[PDB]
Amino acid sequence: GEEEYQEMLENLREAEVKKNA
Amino acid sequence: GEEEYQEMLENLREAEVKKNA
Ligand SMILES: [Ca+2]
Ligand SMILES: [Ca+2]
Ligand SMILES: [Ca+2]
Ligand SMILES: [Ca+2]
Repeated sequence: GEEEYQEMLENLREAEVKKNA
Repeated sequence: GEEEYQEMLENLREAEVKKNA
């Protein structure tokens, strides 16, 4: 549902932070 | 690349809109 979608977005956000580090 | 990451996010968003509908 919607919170599983938000959790996916947070995993992606974390990955991007690491990419950009 | 950044914009390719944003376009991916946009596809993910369009698919969640449909699911939530
Ligand atoms: Ca949560
Ligand atoms: Ca969380
Ligand atoms: Ca986190
Ligand atoms: Ca674009």
